[PDB]
Amino acid sequence: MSKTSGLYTARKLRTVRRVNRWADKKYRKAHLGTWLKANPLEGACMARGIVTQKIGPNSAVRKAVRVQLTKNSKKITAFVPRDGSITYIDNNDEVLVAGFGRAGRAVGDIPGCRFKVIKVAGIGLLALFLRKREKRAR
Amino acid sequence: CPFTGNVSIRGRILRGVVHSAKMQRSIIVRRDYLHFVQKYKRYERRHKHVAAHLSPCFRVKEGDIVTIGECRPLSKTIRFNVIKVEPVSEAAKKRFSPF
Amino acid sequence: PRISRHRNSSKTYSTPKKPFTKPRLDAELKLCGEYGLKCKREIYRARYMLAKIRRTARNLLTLDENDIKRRFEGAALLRRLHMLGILDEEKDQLDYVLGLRIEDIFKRRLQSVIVESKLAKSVHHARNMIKARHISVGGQIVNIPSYMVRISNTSRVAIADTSS
Amino acid sequence: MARGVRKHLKRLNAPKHWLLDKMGGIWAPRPTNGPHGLRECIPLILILRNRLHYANTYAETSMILQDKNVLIDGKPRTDPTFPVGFMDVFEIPKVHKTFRVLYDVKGRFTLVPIQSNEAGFKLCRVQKIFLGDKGMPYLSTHDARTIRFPHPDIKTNDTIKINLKTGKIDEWYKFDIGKIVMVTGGRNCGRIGTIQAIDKHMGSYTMIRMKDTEGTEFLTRLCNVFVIGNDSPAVAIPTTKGIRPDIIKNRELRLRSI
Amino acid sequence: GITHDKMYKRSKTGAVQGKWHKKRKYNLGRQPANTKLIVNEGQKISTIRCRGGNIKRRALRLSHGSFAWGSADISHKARILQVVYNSTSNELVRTNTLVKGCVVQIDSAPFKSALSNDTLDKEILDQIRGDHILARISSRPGQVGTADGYILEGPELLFYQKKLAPK
RNA sequence: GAAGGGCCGCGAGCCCCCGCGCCUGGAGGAAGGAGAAGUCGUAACAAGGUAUCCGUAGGUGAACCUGCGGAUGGAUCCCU
RNA sequence: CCCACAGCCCCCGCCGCGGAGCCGAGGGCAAGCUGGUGCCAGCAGCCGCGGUAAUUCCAGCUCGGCGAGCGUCGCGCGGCGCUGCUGCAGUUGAAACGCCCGUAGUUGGCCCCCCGCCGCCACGAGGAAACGGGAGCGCUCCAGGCAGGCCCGUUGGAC
RNA sequence: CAUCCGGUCGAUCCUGCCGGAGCGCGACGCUCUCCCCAAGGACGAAGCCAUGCAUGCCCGCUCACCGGACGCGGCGGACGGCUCAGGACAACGGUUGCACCCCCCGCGGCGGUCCUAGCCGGACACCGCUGGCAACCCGGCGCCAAGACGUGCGCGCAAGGGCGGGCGCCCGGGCGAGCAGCGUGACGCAGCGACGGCCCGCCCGGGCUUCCGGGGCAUCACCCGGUCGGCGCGGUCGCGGCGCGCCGAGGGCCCGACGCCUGGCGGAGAAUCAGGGUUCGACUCCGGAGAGCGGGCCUGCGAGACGGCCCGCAC
Ligand SMILES: [Mg+2]
Ligand SMILES: [Mg+2]
Ligand SMILES: [Mg+2]
Ligand SMILES: [Mg+2]
Ligand SMILES: [Mg+2]
Ligand SMILES: [Mg+2]
Ligand SMILES: [Mg+2]
Ligand SMILES: [Mg+2]
Ligand SMILES: [Mg+2]
Ligand SMILES: [Mg+2]
Ligand SMILES: [Mg+2]
Ligand SMILES: [Mg+2]
Ligand SMILES: [Mg+2]
Repeated sequence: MSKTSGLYTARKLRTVRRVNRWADKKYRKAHLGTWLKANPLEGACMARGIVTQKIGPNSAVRKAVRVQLTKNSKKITAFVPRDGSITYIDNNDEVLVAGFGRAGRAVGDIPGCRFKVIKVAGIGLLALFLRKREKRAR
Repeated sequence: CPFTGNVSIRGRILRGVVHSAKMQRSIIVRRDYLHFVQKYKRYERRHKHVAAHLSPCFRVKEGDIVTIGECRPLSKTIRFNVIKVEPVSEAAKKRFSPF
Repeated sequence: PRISRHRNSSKTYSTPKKPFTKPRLDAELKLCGEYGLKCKREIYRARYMLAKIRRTARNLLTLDENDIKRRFEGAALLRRLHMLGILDEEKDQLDYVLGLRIEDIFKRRLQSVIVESKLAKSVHHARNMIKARHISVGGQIVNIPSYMVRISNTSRVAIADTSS
Repeated sequence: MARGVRKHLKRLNAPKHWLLDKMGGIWAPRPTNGPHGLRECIPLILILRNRLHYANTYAETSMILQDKNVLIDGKPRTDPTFPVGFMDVFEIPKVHKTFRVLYDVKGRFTLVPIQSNEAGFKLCRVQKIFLGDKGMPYLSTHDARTIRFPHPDIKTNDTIKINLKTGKIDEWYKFDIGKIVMVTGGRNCGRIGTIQAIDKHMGSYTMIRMKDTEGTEFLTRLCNVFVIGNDSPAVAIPTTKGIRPDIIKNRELRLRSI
Repeated sequence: GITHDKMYKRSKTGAVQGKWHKKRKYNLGRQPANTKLIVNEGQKISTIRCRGGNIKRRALRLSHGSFAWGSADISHKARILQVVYNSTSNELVRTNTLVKGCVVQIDSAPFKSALSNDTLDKEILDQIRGDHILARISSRPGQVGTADGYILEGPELLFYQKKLAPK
């Protein structure tokens, strides 16, 4: 009918699928190569960087920081979620930055933020916000 | 030549059709087969080009059917020699002919 | 390389695709209560075993009765099931296998045979006794609560001859 | 590409029929060149340690062999890795044990105890006739043996009887329809049967059709068909008459044995 | 060094392949012998250690060889005077370089010493009463260290005479 | 038969030129997106106050206007 | 007892440390009581909460899930009949080239009773094991391993 | 072992996406009673290296010292182990062939050698005296040993070469296949031999070779010019444009050439789960390639080897 169905027509089917499977946004983003080069994390679970400045229908200002990745030298912003953790981060402190739940895209009402802060001076943020450990060495 | 020369026929014997005959004592033979793709449960038609040495004892034109026998390397791309050839007519719609 | 690299290994249990489902939670708790089960990995092991049995039975059932593979595999499966006691002796058709349930698996546990012999006051009492090593399966003492007892040894599970 | 020959052999890469444990170790014995090839032989140490159990380790086998406590075709051998093949003669006078190495139905090596009447000869297969130096005819066998000046009546594929003490042909059995054979290659190793038909395809293999004593029929190529007499075996063979049972019977026998 | 491995060539379609390993010792060659006719200096033959311990001897200078007359079944050792025809190139002839297929001139003394007194091919007699005979080289100098051959006769002799007559 | 020399063969390194691929500075120019509660008017949604839209050409602070031909997804399934 | 020596498992006598955390309680999604703050601080994978009872933030009590494991981040499979051979859609949602001719390519009505050739189906040979499936064996069970018992198929390691 | 749920509206049905729910691979945070099995510097740095170790053994040769030293000689060091840089009709996987090949140990045979043989000749090592230089390294003189080196007694024997079959085809040494061997006319004295093995067959291994499979981009559509064939020689273990001389022109392509890219070793396999399939495949076994980059070579049956040497470059 619309599609080919002859007994000697596998080549055309393979070619058609090869051509048409590039139309999916997800497949493109995963197999095209542009995102991997444009992603400052280069496919890594999380990165180690250096902070350099603190900044911050809902009308609540969210606290974040500007960071520069050691291995990449490009600039990004990562947002420190847990309450009272602004004071736990000081200018020019080594940090480890991961991603939000949605890879690539922004999450929530925060404009222009796509990362998270999970470690400072080598201590997990969660372990410090609950007072399990302490940052007396810095 | 396999009959009046000093070469021997050994290995595989195959069949094909003549594709070109511009060379001095050589031709190009076309072979047809089928390939099966499991995902789509269908076949594809493929072809290959095979060079052979043609002794002066045969008269061959395009579209004829030839039988080739394997021999030792006779050149960079040649390992076959013709031993038989059936004739064909000039007017004959080309037909996919596995052999 | 080291010889330790050739030692095989695999898991033995599965987790439900939908975790939060009230009827399943209640049924699993009820089965734990009637069998005094520790955690929920044992039920998963039981379901794994049952699935293997059912899949084998299905594959054998699709084939013809006079298929040599069918005869061989069905005979082996029936012999194993009967020797374990999970399937009744009077049944020897592969069709009956599909109707088996995990409860029949539970009934052949060491605690089960211990209790139905009236040797213990309860499943919990049976487990605690098993831990302390007061039981001689066959002629050998066993401290594994989940040890399964075959038919030929059910009459031979006794109290340890060394226990106080 | 290795710059030279291979001197090792991983255990996992060893032939299946040697029956070597996976956890025994990384390495396995490497047979040395001799009467038989790698895939058509078995080392001495395996027979003397993993079967007869007269030794528990490599060292004990070394001492036993270097003391000259084993004879092969009438000749003492001191190499633990010496290859033992088919229709060979195994003698240990210390315990008066005489064996001829044959194949079982399942396709593995076995020892057939024998007598003193027939341990002075062995049967070999002839598969090459050629002209040597000066044009003098020769022949070769499956055990790497050469004999000069054979009888013209002897042709290829035949079978030859030769004394152990002297490599002098006594009698030869022809290759012909209606003769008992023993298969020695592939899926049908160890089966005994009589020939029924011979079909040849030019330039390729030759296929042989045989019928077992109980009527079973099977096929194989001519490269692994061995003659063992005229309508009756010339030598003593294992207890079973080359009958491969089905899976049902083997399972029944295992159940009986258990 | 010199080699005859095919990795450095092109494909039937004229494409570059790409090199995936360094040079190997099976695929090696050697500088040609360039055997010279003599016309310190003397018969000089060297030896080459080849694969598997074998020995290959190539000749650098020589002057004598064994030649045959097939029709009359006569065979002796003679001196080669010079080379006079070679299909491959004229440069070899001017330099008097010995290779298989070269047409040479031998001296007639060993043959005339017993010929000119028996009925035989007329042309061979005419050469015999002269000072040289046309012959050919059949061996492979550079591989066996010798230069043997046979005397021409028949259509090929006519071919070579017609070829070298105008010169 | 050593050192040493000459011609060829293998072939490094440097120099000169050409081409291919990936990054990247830049006065000025121009696009898009987001943010705010900015200024100028009202183009569309009702016959939206000149029915809307398409192609082409020109003009105009801006939305847009006009001419030629077409469609109804129109505001008409209806008249010798 | 074992071990090249030592450990370790296990057996034997004496004295005998009983210890659970990680997430969450509006829906998806099983699981609710007071005090604070007031579109601030914060939560939130999505919808959303917080501008005075905040069933969603911060604490206490209570409760639920899994469990010596629990949660977070990135990737692949599945979810997905949202890549569709099985098995998508194409008037109006995204999508039938303005129309005709036409080569490669794909597809081609019916009929001959037994011959040859191609495909096709079944069987067979031949060719590595491990992994995988699988027969048998109670390492105390098991993850495993190919053992092991006495009067063992030639004990077995089939396929 | 064939499952779905929430979100566009004043309410409703659809398309369509967003998010949730499971498994595996890793990294991070918290926590941790006992036993068994068990991976472990691979993730566009094939980046750089102190320190220590990873190949020795012994059958022959003792006037060495009181036979053990040492050294000559023989065998082995080309196996094993590490890694995946390079490389996309290649490698690799299955299937053929050498009637175009080489092959140590081992096994079985065979063994006739042209023109002082109660046993030939001279050396070196270690070692003694004498010495150079920071180190590394070696020098000069001196008697002495061989299953070492050299010559060599002896029944003719290596390599190569010329001549030796047929009358339409087919119907023994061996073949499917005029292939091996032999005779004979001439060249040449190779190998074995001062305690006898040159030689042949088999085996393992290697080299190449037939057929089929063998990544992506057409904002790469025409490409190749020893590239395609023929004749002749050279060289090679050996066939072959493998190299050279001459002649002719040819070969490949929408059944996708050529070009470019690849954070590209391949396979046996792994993860996932109705059935059909998708993604991965550093790493256990097989095969290939390399030892800072690029080249060259000796010894040896076997290496273009690097725990072998020589050169240039960067350290
Ligand atoms: Mg208006
Ligand atoms: Mg209007
Ligand atoms: Mg309108
Ligand atoms: Mg519209
Ligand atoms: Mg539309
Ligand atoms: Mg002599
Ligand atoms: Mg000597
Ligand atoms: Mg790479
Ligand atoms: Mg490997
Ligand atoms: Mg290498
Ligand atoms: Mg090197
Ligand atoms: Mg090194
Ligand atoms: Mg090395």
